[PDB]
Amino acid sequence: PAGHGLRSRTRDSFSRAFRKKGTIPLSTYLRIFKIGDYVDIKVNGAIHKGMPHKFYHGRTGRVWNVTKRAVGVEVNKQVRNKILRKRIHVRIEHVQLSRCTEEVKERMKKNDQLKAEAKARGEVISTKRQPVGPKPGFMVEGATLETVTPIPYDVVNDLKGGY
Amino acid sequence: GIDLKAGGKSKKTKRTAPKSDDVYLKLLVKLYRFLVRRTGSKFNAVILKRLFMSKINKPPLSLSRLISYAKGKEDKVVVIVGTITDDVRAYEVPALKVCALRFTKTARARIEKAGGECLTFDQLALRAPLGQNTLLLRGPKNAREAVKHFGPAPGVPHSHTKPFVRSKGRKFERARGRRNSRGYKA
Amino acid sequence: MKHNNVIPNGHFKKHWQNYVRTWFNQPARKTRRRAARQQKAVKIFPRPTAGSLRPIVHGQTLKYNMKVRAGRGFSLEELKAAGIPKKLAPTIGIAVDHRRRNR
Amino acid sequence: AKSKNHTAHNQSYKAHRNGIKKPRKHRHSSTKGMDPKFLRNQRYARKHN
Amino acid sequence: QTKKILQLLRLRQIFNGVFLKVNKATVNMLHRVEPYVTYGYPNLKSIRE
Amino acid sequence: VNVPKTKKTYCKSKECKKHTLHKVTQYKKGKDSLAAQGKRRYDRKQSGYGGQTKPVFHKKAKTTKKIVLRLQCQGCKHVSQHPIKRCKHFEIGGDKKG
RNA sequence: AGCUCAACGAGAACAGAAAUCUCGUGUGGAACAGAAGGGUAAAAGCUCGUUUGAUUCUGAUUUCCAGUACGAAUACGAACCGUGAAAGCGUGGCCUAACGAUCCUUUAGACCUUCGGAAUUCGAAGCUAGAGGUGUCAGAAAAGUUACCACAGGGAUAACUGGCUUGUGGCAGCCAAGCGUUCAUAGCGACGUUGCUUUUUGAUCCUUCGAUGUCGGCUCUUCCUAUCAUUGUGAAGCAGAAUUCACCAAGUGUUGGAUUGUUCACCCACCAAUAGGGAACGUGAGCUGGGUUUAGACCGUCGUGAGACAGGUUAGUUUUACC
RNA sequence: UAUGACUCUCUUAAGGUAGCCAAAUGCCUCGUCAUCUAAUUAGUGACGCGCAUGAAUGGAUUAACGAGAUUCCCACUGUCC
RNA sequence: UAUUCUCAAACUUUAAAUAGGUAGGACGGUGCGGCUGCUUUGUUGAGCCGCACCACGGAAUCAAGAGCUCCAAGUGGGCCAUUUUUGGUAAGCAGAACUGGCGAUGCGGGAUGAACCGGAAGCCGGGUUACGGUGCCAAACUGCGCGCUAACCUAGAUCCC
RNA sequence: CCCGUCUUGAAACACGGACCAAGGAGUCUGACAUGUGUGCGAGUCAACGGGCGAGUAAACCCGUAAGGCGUAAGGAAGCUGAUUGGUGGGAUCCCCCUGAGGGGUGCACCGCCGACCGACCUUGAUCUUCUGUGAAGGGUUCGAGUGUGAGCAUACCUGUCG
RNA sequence: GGAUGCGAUCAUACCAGCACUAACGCACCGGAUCCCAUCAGAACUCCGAAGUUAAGCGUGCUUGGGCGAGAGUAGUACUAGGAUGGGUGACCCCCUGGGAAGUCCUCGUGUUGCAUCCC
Ligand SMILES: [K+]
Ligand SMILES: [K+]
Ligand SMILES: [K+]
Ligand SMILES: [K+]
Ligand SMILES: [K+]
Ligand SMILES: [K+]
Ligand SMILES: [K+]
Ligand SMILES: [K+]
Ligand SMILES: [K+]
Ligand SMILES: [K+]
Ligand SMILES: [K+]
Ligand SMILES: [K+]
Ligand SMILES: [K+]
Ligand SMILES: [K+]
Ligand SMILES: [K+]
Ligand SMILES: [K+]
Ligand SMILES: [K+]
Ligand SMILES: [K+]
Ligand SMILES: [Mg+2]
Ligand SMILES: [Mg+2]
Ligand SMILES: [Mg+2]
Ligand SMILES: [Mg+2]
Ligand SMILES: [Mg+2]
Ligand SMILES: [Mg+2]
Ligand SMILES: [Mg+2]
Ligand SMILES: [Mg+2]
Ligand SMILES: [Mg+2]
Ligand SMILES: [Mg+2]
Ligand SMILES: [Mg+2]
Ligand SMILES: [Mg+2]
Ligand SMILES: [Mg+2]
Ligand SMILES: [Mg+2]
Ligand SMILES: [Mg+2]
Ligand SMILES: [Mg+2]
Ligand SMILES: [Zn+2]
Repeated sequence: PAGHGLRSRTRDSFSRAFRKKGTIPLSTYLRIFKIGDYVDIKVNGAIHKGMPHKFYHGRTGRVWNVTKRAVGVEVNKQVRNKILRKRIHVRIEHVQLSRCTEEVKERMKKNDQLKAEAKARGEVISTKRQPVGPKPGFMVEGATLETVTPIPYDVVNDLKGGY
Repeated sequence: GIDLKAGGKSKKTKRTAPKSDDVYLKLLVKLYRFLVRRTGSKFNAVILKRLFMSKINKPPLSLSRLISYAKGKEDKVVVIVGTITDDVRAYEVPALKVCALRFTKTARARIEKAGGECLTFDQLALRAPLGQNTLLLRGPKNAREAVKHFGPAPGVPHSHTKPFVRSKGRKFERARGRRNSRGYKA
Repeated sequence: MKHNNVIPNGHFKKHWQNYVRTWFNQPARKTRRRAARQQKAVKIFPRPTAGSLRPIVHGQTLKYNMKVRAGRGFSLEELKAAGIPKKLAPTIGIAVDHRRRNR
Repeated sequence: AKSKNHTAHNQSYKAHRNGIKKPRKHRHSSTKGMDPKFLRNQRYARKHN
Repeated sequence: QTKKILQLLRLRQIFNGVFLKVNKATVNMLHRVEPYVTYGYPNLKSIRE
Repeated sequence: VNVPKTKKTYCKSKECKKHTLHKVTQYKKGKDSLAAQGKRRYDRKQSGYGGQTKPVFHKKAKTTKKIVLRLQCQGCKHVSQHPIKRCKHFEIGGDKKG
């Protein structure tokens, strides 16, 4: 409304991938969704029911409800000077389980194991990971050196493959 | 130039003294300023901060609610920075040690008859200088008529804010925007 | 009009400034009524200053039927039962009401 | 007399004066809009706990 | 972005200086404000003085 | 549009509370009564001097009306009303498409 | 549930480019109401069978967005149903547009509420849900004219100058196919292409609406050159005469008349020549007032009319300096 | 050749008759022809599918008259040289 | 049939840079027991609730602190600039995107100027700079060096200009 | 560079202003609302009026079942009318030990979910004046409600409106 | 090492042309009384086991097409930030960073879960 339809400017967003149209694989319907799971919203152009508005396409949210055919997704949306946690319902065909927290549980388990070992041996350690820092000095074996010099200019080589 | 907000100065305002001209309240403020400075007690600091507050920020506490909160702690001195009012819905009054800025006549009579005492804050300083064995209580701050009108506007969805109306009845703001049969509801 | 305020309905669209009644004469009216009362008492001495006797009547409607107040005057049936002639009752300080019915 | 039609100039600055504020997420979120049958069963389970 | 990065580096005035540990995150932050600052490897004499 | 003479549809009468057969007719607005309070008020306002006292709509824009179907349940004889989308030609029980 | 479309290839009497039929290939190149974009192949397309989920009840959410309403749409819940063997699907149209408040009227629903002294019955008034419409579509009930005119304002906005620009106008350049008895360049310059100017007209609306006197002519001064004549020169398809091209060059001059208010134009005549322009489209407290542009009046066309006209016509106040 | 005395038709009842005209009425337009001048977008006479003339919304003419609008000639002159 | 020149805002297999979303614990994990009218062939699951144990704070930097509420003013003509960009021959034209600036703001420089460069400011002393400059006007060299130019057209002389 | 003003932009060829003195423009009143000060408090308000009294327009005193506001709400109406909570954070205080610790305490406020009252729907043993009552059991519905009161009076600034 | 039934991924799996396959299977295949179905027992449905591996399914080959990966295109095109940078302009160099896509060339032509069966 108000000058723009619901699916305005969705020619590319809602179209299906090249040579990837037709029937939907059964893996889409064989997925399990639970409250608190992070999901990515990817509109399937062939499923016209439970279609989220184009804004939510390409955004990640958390599951807050589970119905027979759809899931409730809570997505952050910026409106002027604040963030609104908008709750929508989206059919499972338009959603995919997110990998934004795949390593979190693994990292927590390893941190707990390391802390337990440190306590066992009577030491205090920090399990925080660190950004890549400067490398130490090292020795490089001398080898044959190839000399690089600027190339003399030739106008005939200005075109790809030559004029 | 320096990249600071308002030259690094604060933009929050808080009370640093009572706005009242009550000389007794001023004396209490002096007493608790000294106590806060020379004891560093959290109870004393809270009392001093509350002594500055306005009337609506020092709501009264009903006698029945005071009894309910003091149940199981009758040996401690209950302290409220505010007024204590009587409740005709409370039947049994136990012996209580109560400190407040003011007591209503009925509440004071009932406490004294039940066998408690009504104390001022100077007496509280004499008895528990660091607020030991005290029960610090506050009245219901948001339980007033003006608060009902605050919050989301009455006309927006999911809003239960009270509207401002000169009279109550069928003809006073009930037809359009309040019913499905007259335009829209809410 | 602006903000969340009660809808105003002030009735001040006529020449209301020409119909304002002030009360700067309230003490003077009190004094005048007291003087009139004193003069009447002096005139009717030794008759009681409270006036003629009045009957006891019930309040009207369901809101006040439990209340007792003073009526205008005693009914003819009440006067007959008490043995006081209706033509004599007013002359001896008894108010008479020929309209009130006794139910 | 024609005038300007529209522009977003200064709007981001206005928003950032006090925003962008993230509402505080509480531990327990509202159950409004969830599956009514599931909510009914949860209420009965809580009552019989 | 430049102003925010300079605040995070604690450089609010012209000719203010600060030490910074070398990290991938810090280096990438500094790369954004390169035109507004000059930096290098301080000497022991420089740090002491 | 063409609608059938009869329709199997829900009836919320206490007698049925289920799907039942319904006879289909077209609703028609009834005659205005002089005893209606609005009409009485309008006549009182119009009486005397002052000419026309209420608006008279002139800027007609619609070229169609919303056709309302009266569905009378054959079990309890009670009537339900169902609007349909705007149309220029309406008929009930017309010949089926070939 | 069954089937597969457009198109093409090879075949069959009339029959051929195009009728119907057979086989093979056929990723949609067809169809799906409409604009376009998406989407669909044992289907969302075509054929057939059974049907009315285009049904009832309210709430939640999305889009618009103030996170209001309406429209539209989506996912559940509570019923009754259609189809299928069943899972399942169905809350109108494959999705993205196709629509409407208050007041009033009218219809549907209840062994519903009220008519206030008490009963019955008509009548009226209430509650819930639709319908009659506002297309200026968040929704007054609405014909002109004014040159007889008025007010509050606007340089937020036209009608001059000035400013930006230069399409258009005007004035130059470059290349060289050709013209020029032969010879591209004495003199020209097609097809192309680069510029300059603000004496054209446009484009814009920056200044001026508590006002910068709005055409033209007359008078008077000065300035420019893109030079008409005059001084000195080069070139020629320069024998002479005459003419043409070009270079220094703005010192001097560039006129008398008929018609028209005219700028402009066109003729007559003279002359060495009768060049082009600026200076608030120079110049109204310097004039004039013929024209445009108030009020009177006539004609033609238009309008029922009041009146209008980029059409014509006649009469119509030009103020003040002593700062 | 051109036009159409003549015949038939359409809108809407009829289809500009007698007259008059580049008019105080014609855009094109400073229309075309003759005349007036050395030269005339002026004047006069003539022509007329006349943008858009026309019959008491009166057409055509007209002696005499006019502080009415126009063109030319004689006389006259400081309007001008 | 195999090649070939040149193309697309309303074409496209492929496909950047910049920008957009989510997450990186104390609101966590593990092991037992319990509740249900929901769910399952199945105390099978789904949520929730009790007890026990562990949990060095779980990337960097910063954090002149964080959250919440009430009443209310003015404003709702904008304009300019790098880059992206539409109509237009173009415009000191007209219209959009991000950011900044002027408006509301002085100060040094660009001779002069709302927007350019520098830089933002309580009243003063000292020191040093930014942009820009050092022949005079006018504070600072006719400073130390290398080449080019000779303008008989007013040679030429500093982003916006 | 001349102030004031409107303006994107003023020293402006934008308007007002020859000069001086005095006068000269957000006030009073009514209805609300937030905030703050003061009194009392499930109440509060004597100034309609009455009794008096600075020989007195003041001050003082007076509320009988008076009245206003509040103390109960939901329904158009008939009419019905609050079974008295739980939980996660959380200030203060008390213990053990000196860890960003553990236990008890858990006001204000916020988040979440029950229960109760009423409109609507649904439900129905027993009684009953036969149309009422209500053992049990409810609901994606609705409310400017309840779950141990917070108002009343008065003063001032600010804001909307006549 | 396979086949069959049900699948996951949905071309490294597809398309075209050639060659091959023990056993169980899968098929082709024989009929139309019944259920069922059409113009047509072609298809679908039902009842069978005479015959065949001819076809289907499966496997292998093609200096095959397609498809997938790599190299290269190429630090090229493009692009974020800077400049009182060059240039009359059009455009462009440089500084701090990111960084594609045809042609050409090389390689490869499926991997797998559950259950039954043959070897
Ligand atoms: K308000
Ligand atoms: K009337
Ligand atoms: K449908
Ligand atoms: K409108
Ligand atoms: K009028
Ligand atoms: K030009
Ligand atoms: K102008
Ligand atoms: K003007
Ligand atoms: K002249
Ligand atoms: K005259
Ligand atoms: K006719
Ligand atoms: K006549
Ligand atoms: K005359
Ligand atoms: K406003
Ligand atoms: K002004
Ligand atoms: K002025
Ligand atoms: K009272
Ligand atoms: K009701
Ligand atoms: Mg009449
Ligand atoms: Mg099908
Ligand atoms: Mg309607
Ligand atoms: Mg009605
Ligand atoms: Mg030659
Ligand atoms: Mg010259
Ligand atoms: Mg000259
Ligand atoms: Mg006429
Ligand atoms: Mg004729
Ligand atoms: Mg005549
Ligand atoms: Mg973008
Ligand atoms: Mg700068
Ligand atoms: Mg200094
Ligand atoms: Mg009372
Ligand atoms: Mg074979
Ligand atoms: Mg190949
Ligand atoms: Zn029925």
